[PDB]
Amino acid sequence: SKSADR
Amino acid sequence: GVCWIYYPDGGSLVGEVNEDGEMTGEKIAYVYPDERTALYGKFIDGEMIEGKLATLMSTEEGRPHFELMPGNSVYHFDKSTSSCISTNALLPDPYESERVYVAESLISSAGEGLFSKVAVGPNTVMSFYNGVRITHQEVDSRDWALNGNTLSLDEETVIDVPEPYNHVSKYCASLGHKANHSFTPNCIYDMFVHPRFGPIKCIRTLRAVEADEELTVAYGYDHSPPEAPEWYQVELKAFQAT
Ligand SMILES: C[S@@+](CC[C@H](N)C(=O)[O-])C[C@H]1O[C@@H](n2cnc3c(N)ncnc32)[C@H](O)[C@@H]1O
Repeated sequence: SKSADR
Repeated sequence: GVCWIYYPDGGSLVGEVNEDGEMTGEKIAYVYPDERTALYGKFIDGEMIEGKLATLMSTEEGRPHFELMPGNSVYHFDKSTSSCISTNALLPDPYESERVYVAESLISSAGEGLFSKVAVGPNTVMSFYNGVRITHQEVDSRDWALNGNTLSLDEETVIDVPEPYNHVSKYCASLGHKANHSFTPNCIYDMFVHPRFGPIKCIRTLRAVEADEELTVAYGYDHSPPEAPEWYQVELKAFQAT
């Protein structure tokens, strides 16, 4: 969720 | 009997393997994806114990012949933990140092950005995104203000470059956290297995880029859970409009 490129 | 073992990202380990099948010896090298820049020296079962910066000058019957660069650059395997980004935060990666530099972004109010030093072709690894290794629970439970640099690695791990390491005066071992977001990007994030950093992500070009071009990647936040910082949410609307 609160991170890039999941 | 020399062997080469390639990772999917195009880096490799090369050397004579030992009595078992193992990359262990004093003359083993990791060769970066340019197939020219190398870290050469002592490895044990493929882990870099002491790699010296070298250039791969030729191969003869498959055997690589290196020249060591001047200086005393020695690198070793030094995977981050949840609390330690690097044993040598100020020692730059020598491949990245030839390819990228940090300057003010061309995107208005986006702080610093990552730029190409040199013209390159498509599919070129430019920069590495190393950082501390924390859980999705920690990142997802906490405010966006703390999550400017969080990059998902896999289902278990998020890589972060927390303050003050987001300043190049405190941390410059890698620079991937300096690339800004675009919905029309020239690069992607991609998996990378690095001999110093371990399993991380890199910034890889999608297309040819010119010298001094800003490198950008799509950050890829969830648009329909948008779960994203305000500046991105703005930018999404504008993108969808075009
Ligand atoms: C991974 S860092 C990128 C490097 C950062 N600009 C710096 O100076 O260290 C992420 C931060 O850059 C900024 N940023 C990235 N892309 C942006 C954009 N398209 N518009 C505005 N701000 C952006 C946001 O402040 C975000 O928290």
